[PDB]
Amino acid sequence: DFTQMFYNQNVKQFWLPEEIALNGDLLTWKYLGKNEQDTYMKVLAGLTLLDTEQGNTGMPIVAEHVDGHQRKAVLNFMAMMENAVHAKSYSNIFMTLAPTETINEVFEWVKQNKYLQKKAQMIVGLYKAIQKDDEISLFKAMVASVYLESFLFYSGFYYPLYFYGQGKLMQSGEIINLILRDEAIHGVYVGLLAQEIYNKQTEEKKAELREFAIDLLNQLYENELEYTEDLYDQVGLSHDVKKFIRYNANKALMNLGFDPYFEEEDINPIVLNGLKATVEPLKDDDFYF
Amino acid sequence: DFTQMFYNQNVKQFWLPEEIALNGDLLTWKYLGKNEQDTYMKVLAGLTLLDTEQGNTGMPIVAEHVDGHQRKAVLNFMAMMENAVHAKSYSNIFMTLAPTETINEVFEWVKQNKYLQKKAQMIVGLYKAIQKDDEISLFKAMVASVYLESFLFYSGFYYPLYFYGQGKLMQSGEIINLILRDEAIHGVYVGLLAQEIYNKQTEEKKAELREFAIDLLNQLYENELEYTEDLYDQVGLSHDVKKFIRYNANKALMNLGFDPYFEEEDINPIVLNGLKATVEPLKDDDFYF
Amino acid sequence: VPKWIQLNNEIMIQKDGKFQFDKDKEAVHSYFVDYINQNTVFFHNLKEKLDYLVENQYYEEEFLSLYSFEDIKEVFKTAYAKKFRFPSFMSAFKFYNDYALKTNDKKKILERYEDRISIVALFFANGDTEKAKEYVNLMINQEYQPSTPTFLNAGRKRRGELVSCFLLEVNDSLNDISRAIDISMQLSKLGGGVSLNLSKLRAKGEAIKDVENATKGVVGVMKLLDNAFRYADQMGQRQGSGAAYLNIFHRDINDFLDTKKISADEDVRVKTLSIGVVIPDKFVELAREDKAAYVFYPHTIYKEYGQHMDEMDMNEMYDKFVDNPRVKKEKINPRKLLEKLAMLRSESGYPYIMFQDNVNKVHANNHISKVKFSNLCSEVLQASQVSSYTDYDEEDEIGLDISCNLGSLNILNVMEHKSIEKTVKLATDSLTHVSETTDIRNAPAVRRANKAMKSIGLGAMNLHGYLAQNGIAYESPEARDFANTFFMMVNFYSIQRSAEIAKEKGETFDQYEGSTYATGEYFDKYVSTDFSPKYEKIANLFEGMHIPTTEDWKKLKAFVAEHGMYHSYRLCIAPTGSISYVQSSTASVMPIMERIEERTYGNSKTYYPMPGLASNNWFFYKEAYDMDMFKVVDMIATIQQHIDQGISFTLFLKDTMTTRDLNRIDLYAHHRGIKTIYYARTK
Amino acid sequence: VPKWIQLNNEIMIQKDGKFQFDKDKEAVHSYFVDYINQNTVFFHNLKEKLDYLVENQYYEEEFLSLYSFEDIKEVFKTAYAKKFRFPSFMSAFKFYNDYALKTNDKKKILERYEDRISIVALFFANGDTEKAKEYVNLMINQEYQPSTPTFLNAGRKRRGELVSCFLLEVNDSLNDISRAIDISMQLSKLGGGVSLNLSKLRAKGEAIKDVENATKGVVGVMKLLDNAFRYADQMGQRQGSGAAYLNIFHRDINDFLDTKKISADEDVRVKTLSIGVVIPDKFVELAREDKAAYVFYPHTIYKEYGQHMDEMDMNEMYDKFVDNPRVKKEKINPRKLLEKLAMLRSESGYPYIMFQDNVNKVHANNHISKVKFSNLCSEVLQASQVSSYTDYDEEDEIGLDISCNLGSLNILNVMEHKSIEKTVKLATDSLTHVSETTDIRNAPAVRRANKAMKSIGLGAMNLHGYLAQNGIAYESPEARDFANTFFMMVNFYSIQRSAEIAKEKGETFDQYEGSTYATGEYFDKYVSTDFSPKYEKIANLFEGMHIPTTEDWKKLKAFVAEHGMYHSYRLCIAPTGSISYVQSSTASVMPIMERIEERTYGNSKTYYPMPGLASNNWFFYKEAYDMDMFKVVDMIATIQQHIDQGISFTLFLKDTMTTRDLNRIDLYAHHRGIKTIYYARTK
Ligand SMILES: Nc1ncnc2c1ncn2[C@@H]1O[C@H](COP(=O)(O)OP(=O)(O)OP(=O)(O)O)[C@@H](O)[C@H]1O
Ligand SMILES: Nc1ncnc2c1ncn2[C@@H]1O[C@H](COP(=O)(O)OP(=O)(O)OP(=O)(O)O)[C@@H](O)[C@H]1O
Ligand SMILES: Cc1cn([C@H]2C[C@H](O)[C@@H](COP(=O)(O)OP(=O)(O)OP(=O)(O)O)O2)c(=O)[nH]c1=O
Ligand SMILES: [Mg+2]
Ligand SMILES: [Mg+2]
Ligand SMILES: [Mn+2]
Ligand SMILES: [Mn+2]
Ligand SMILES: [Mn+2]
Ligand SMILES: [Mn+2]
Repeated sequence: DFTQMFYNQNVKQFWLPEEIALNGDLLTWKYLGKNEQDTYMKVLAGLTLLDTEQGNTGMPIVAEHVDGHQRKAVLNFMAMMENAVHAKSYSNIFMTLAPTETINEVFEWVKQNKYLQKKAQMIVGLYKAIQKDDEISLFKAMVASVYLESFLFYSGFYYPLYFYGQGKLMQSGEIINLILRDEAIHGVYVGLLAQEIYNKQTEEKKAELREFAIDLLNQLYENELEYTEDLYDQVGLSHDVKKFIRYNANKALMNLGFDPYFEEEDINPIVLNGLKATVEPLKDDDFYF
Repeated sequence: DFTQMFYNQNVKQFWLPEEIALNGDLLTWKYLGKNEQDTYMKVLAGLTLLDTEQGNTGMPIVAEHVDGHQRKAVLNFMAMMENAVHAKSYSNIFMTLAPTETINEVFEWVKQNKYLQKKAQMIVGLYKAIQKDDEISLFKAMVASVYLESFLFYSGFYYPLYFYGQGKLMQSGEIINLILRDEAIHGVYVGLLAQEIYNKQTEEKKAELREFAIDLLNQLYENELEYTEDLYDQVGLSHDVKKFIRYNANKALMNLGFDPYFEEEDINPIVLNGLKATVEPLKDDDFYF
Repeated sequence: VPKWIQLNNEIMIQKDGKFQFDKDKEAVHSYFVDYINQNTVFFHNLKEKLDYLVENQYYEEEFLSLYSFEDIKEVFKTAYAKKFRFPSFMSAFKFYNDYALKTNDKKKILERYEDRISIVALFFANGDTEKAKEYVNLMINQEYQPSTPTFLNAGRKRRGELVSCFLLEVNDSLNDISRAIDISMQLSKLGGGVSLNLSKLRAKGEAIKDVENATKGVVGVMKLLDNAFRYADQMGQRQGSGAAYLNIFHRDINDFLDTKKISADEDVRVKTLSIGVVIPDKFVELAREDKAAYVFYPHTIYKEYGQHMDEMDMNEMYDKFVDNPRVKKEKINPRKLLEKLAMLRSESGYPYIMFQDNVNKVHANNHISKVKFSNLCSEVLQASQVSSYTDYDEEDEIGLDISCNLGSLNILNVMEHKSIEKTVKLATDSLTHVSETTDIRNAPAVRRANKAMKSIGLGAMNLHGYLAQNGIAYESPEARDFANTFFMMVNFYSIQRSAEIAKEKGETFDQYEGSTYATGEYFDKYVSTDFSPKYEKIANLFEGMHIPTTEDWKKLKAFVAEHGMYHSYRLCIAPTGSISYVQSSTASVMPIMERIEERTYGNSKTYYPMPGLASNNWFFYKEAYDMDMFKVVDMIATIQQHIDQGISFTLFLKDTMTTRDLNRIDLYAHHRGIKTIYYARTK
Repeated sequence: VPKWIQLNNEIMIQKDGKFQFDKDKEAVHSYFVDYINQNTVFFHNLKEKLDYLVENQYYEEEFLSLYSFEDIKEVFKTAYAKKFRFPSFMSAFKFYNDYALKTNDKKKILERYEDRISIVALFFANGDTEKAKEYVNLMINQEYQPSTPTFLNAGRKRRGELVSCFLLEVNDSLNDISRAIDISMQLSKLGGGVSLNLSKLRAKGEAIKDVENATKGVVGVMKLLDNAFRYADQMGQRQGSGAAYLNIFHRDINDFLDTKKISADEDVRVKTLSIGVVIPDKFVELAREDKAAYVFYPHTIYKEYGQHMDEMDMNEMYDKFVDNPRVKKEKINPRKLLEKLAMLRSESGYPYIMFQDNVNKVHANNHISKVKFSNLCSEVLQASQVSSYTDYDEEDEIGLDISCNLGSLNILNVMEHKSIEKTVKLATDSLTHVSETTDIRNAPAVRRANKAMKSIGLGAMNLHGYLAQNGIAYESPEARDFANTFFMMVNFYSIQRSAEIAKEKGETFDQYEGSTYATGEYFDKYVSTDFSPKYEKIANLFEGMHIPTTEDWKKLKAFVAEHGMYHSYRLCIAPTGSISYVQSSTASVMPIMERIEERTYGNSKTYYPMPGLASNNWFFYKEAYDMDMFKVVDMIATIQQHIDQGISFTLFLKDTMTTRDLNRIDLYAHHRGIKTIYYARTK
């Protein structure tokens, strides 16, 4: 009911890194404090590392196990965007803002970081556990994928959106907004594929899959809180970032056809500023009674 | 030495069939004989099948086994083109020119056609035989992919080109030329990757790999002859198409770094004719004059 | 989760294969012994409570000053002597969440059900202690329910207006359009739903002073009204709701309908303004004969004849419009337009359908004006005269803009108490008081029509509840017989009360002398046809009550001829959406949508069974979607023959049926005399 | 392709490395030999022409009846005796496509240039044949050009109003908002551009009748106004144009600005509503010192102080607002807000910038009111008093809504005729006549302010054309010297004519006694500083004309003290969009955007070189984008020191410069005394 519509929306959102000139960001970058520059670098590396997993494994593995030519094509298109567009875009932002040696060090740090690794390996673990012709294991991986696309990225997206909403780092913020817009549709699409599997299950199996999804969400959420404090306490933003994580967790759940887990909260306004019945002809004698 | 330039070439060649309006072919299509329309539909259906498997299976599987994020990005992009652009374009052509029943019948015809099933069996079999960290199985699949890109498509491409060259079906022909332009660069790129693996081998191993490549080519060739006769005898063109596929077989061999295998022949000259603003912060000195 | 929430959810947990309906009662107890009694604010006596509510700007002191405190204490004691108990959790929840008065910070409950009823009764009585006690007994017995505006806002300082619906006539001028936008914003600020007749506005491509193809049509005015209703949204609490009505013979009728198509562009789509279509009998005749019809440009007709297209009878002037070369018209297929209406109603439930000839063949005030459109709920059908809002520094010609006060009889409680007459008369008095104390200072036509017409709307609720709790199928002929008798009694006693008020005040409504009430024509079918029950079961249901006969109707006709009628319009059956919960009643005279409804509040879910639902009456509580819409049309026509205004008739459709079935239902409704059709809700 | 179009496109074809400018002249001949004369309706005599135009409702009878036919014939003969010839094809094309009177079928030409000029002169003179001949000589010499409304509509029965700039004050009420929407619709119907001040409106999240978080802010009002302007679009001829002005200290200022962002949603963005921001000196001081600023809730300030936030001086009120706990405010970064303004102007050219203190430190009528906002073109700067539009059947308190009268001097034609005094006085008389003959019956405050203030706007154009044809660079100090002298003489003769009219009629403008004209303060800089040219070239340019000295200014000051001044405002420099083509002049006092402009009409291309452009003056006709914006600001400030109202000042930016450069230009404009900044056009 939905693949051709998503095909259309995906291909019409096509874009390339070269379209946004990045050099003018140096005019606001130079005015940020060390903690702001440090947080930005670390967040950016976090997003880059997670998105690489999605391009190399997450999207291609789902495309491999999903049946249907049109679904495989949409999934291929999404994998292409991860590897050919998003990955080059993140690299471009880095090369503009930091010298080569600084980039290498930030990636070394984030590669060793406990909270980034915990979530990266949890997601990758579920992708590696998919078994041929087993729709339960595929569903679990789809849940992991939706959580990455619609939830885990957002502790990171917060900061570029925060600057973007203030008039700072506008070129890289525009790029991030385009990336985020792609991840949103990726999350919704994979969510619909997961619901299709979920709806084929018994009531007991459904309850079991719901417990899986909520348990996974809880593990990731508790690690996100730690990840958040680790990066954002030094710039005083953690309270507001936490509200943004929960709001996006609820969107991820709704993508999977589940109820929201967290109470509704308002979001930081700066970040917000950054963000047929069958026709049957009348046959006459229908006017007479 | 080459991936970056292929990356740039592939992304700059990006297109969608919807860019080409097809209603202009309606009259030249209406005017073709029943035999001509039948061959044309079947030819494009055979192409659709090849691109379906190249997009679903061939390109993604090669991407999985080839090392390097940039090489993977090129291969992922090529995969997307196969199933999200090329395979779909044929349906755009079918939906314009043919009624639903004729479309349904031709897709049923691909399923039961023995030559088309044999060529798919052979090519996809080699893709699925790739073993992780086994460069020889990978080479064999890359040879198969080059033969699909640079040889097997051409029994199909002949007919749209033959019409384009006579000023007939020129909108459909424009789509086909764009597809052909893509496959030419896909065949070269995969050919270069295959040569990388071949060049690592002993002379004895190389001799075996040439045997594999030539045996496979001959087996595919013999099947393609029967396929060509089956499609083209009713339009009187089988001998001409055979010359064309031999011509392109030599190009496939050359893409693999091998000498031409068939003698040169004159190809139908008709077919040859068928070929935001930057933002700076305000300084305290900008408020004084 | 709260204890009462768990007890209410325990209903669906079946025990021995049966629903645990009694658990619902337990929930209410919990809801009172854990939330309401703890969150209520208690005072030492009633004096301190009244003083606190008066000085803290919760209550108006004027209506309370008409009684000595002893009388107010007696009224409150009468309210509390009944020991009223909410039989379902949802009734109490809905009252204490939507209608009970809370503090400024909404942390505590200041008004109980008895307190609210006492305040409303004291406001109604206007200084009469005995009348206040009568109103208290009427409302605590739940025989009569004032509308949501009246029940919620009576006697409150921070109140809005007590009138629920307003109907505006928009003349074909920029001044009139701007005044209509202003009045719509003012009335939405007051909280009322506003309906606007756009049939007088000239269509798209008409001339504004000799420059042709200049008008934006009714779609531009629709966009303006939609933005006005979006802006005036009850201070952001309830979304601003507006209705636009267009005659089906207007040239813009397609574009009008295109405002509700799900594929409409943003420059055409209108989303907060409901749409209604007024269909004369001429359109149905043209569609029946499959003859191509003509939609007309209103301004050309006004230029040629001096009157608006909707100001005269299309059944007699359509051929003159078509044969007149000076009248501009466009060819349409009436059957295709009907199919478009059915498709639109299937997709979105719009437009409202108003059968103009069905309304005006029994309309008692055609001399004042014909009914050209309905309200936002498509049940108010009254005469309206368009206003001529002129330029600044020029006097405006103020017309009549419809406005009536709503109030519903609880059929189950009224018939259980055998008090049709007393309840009808007291409800008529309360609605008359609400009309008299209504004064709107920014809608001049509404104010003038309220002062002159004195129109009220006395509805009814719990028809299906009463029928199912008495073992009568809603589609059965016995149910239609009961509706006929009950609503004939309601009409008889409403006319009697209106005539008695006219006698006691010495005044009738404006232009009553030309009405069918004055000439005696209105009583024709009542002085020749007997509406006593034809079934023994219904007659037993009406035992202990004097069913009016033809002789009583003749006496009432003579009484009206001698004294007149105070109210131009008396009976209109509103949907009664949320106040039906508090009364433990089914919504309006419509059949129930579902036996048990699952509603999500906060993060919790609650189940409301239909009032009186049990094992023995499970199948008598047949869901509306499972019912034959033709028999529901028969019921609504049977009720409508005794209702002077319309009835909010919602169609309940299944997904399997086609637009042809919807068109057949609409045409059967038109054939049976249905005045208006409210909604096409698809399951 | 028509012959004249080929002759016009032959300009770009270079012969001997030079543009064939003279070919344009040939094109004009063709445009008259092939098209204009063929499609021009000719009559046997002027009597027959006038009878046909009056009878067929083309002209008005009233203004022609004031003259005998001999006087009208003499005026027409005076117009035709000049033998005026359009020097460029685009001049004649623009006149005969936009201003020449055509038949109802729009295929024949009823009015030539001389006919239109004679009719406008006869309308201006109001019965004086000699005055009509003076006006004819003024307009046929092309020294003075009435604005597009006046020039197009004067003497025509089928016409809009002669005023098209309207400024409305909107009070903080639903009645006032609805009245503002109505007045905007009525004035757009008349063909005028409407500017509304939204600073008095309370921000989003304010209280309505003591209920919190209820107000939608100024953005909902902007949505309503945008819908009103889309609806009222000159009977479907031009797109309805409106402007909204908000003070930068209003809390909605961000959301206001967010209405112009491309990323804004459909419920946020307004497309046909221009926006302007009023920036007091306090905001610039806060941004300069990098101190965090506060945006205030207007209703809290009104409740605390009894006056609106925009009605008091923010320079002395800002600290009291910040220190007042009962005034609600939000923290903002003024430098971030300035960067947002620059970014928005780069993206879309919005908002207009009004430097409140720059306007009000030289405002002569601060006693009446301080200038709180500007017009749609950001050049009208007048005192306005808000109106209190109450409920129905209640008397409104009518204030002052600005509506000034436009008319432009052609600096080249005026100075080559050595007739600054005569042209200025005759233009002032014509503007006074048009202001007196304007009567708007749907805008009460506009009509009251037109009757009381008698404000007119006398502009100038062809400044860059005159400077380039005289070998003077627009950025040169000699150009600024010429502008200083010329506009000081314009101000002198405008004040002299206003005082003479006041003496003749015996009346001044309302509240003149409190103005700086009455106290003599206005003339201070004129009685102490000599504005004679400091360069010999400019003095030789002014040869043959008496340049007012300090003694002449003292005499004028004494004359104004004795007799008063008839006009509250006299001079405002409008953009002069299409009339600059007909007059063969550069637009306003702005520098030219292109030396030769390429336009597409129908499916044909046309080429308009700037007037007088040749090989010798090609370098002096420097394009605006290539110019230093600081020197353009200097010239505009030099002119503004002699203009009582503002100047439509468009910034011309290259795509290379960033928002820092735009902010620097804005801050230098604020420093140099620029009152308004119109547009940021990026090349
Ligand atoms: N269903 C209900 N509807 C309305 N009020 C209720 C309801 N249940 C409890 N209450 C309120 O909570 C109080 C709790 O008392 P409850 O009904 O348990 O009996 P009680 O203490 O014996 O006294 P009584 O029934 O005479 O009021 C009631 O007095 C009443 O005020
Ligand atoms: N450049 C122009 N601007 C305006 N009108 C023009 C122009 N060129 C020609 N016309 C119109 O065409 C007529 C013919 O002018 P032409 O150049 O042929 O010679 P003429 O001596 O001016 O003619 P006439 O006897 O009409 O006065 C003019 O009188 C005028 O009405
Ligand atoms: C002014 C205006 C009117 N209209 C339409 C809507 C009104 O119903 C209709 C009447 O406008 P009117 O206000 O009546 O215009 P008018 O009185 O000057 O013209 P006439 O003498 O012909 O009545 O014109 C528009 O559609 N757009 C507009 O901008
Ligand atoms: Mg009119
Ligand atoms: Mg107010
Ligand atoms: Mn990505
Ligand atoms: Mn993604
Ligand atoms: Mn391909
Ligand atoms: Mn390929």
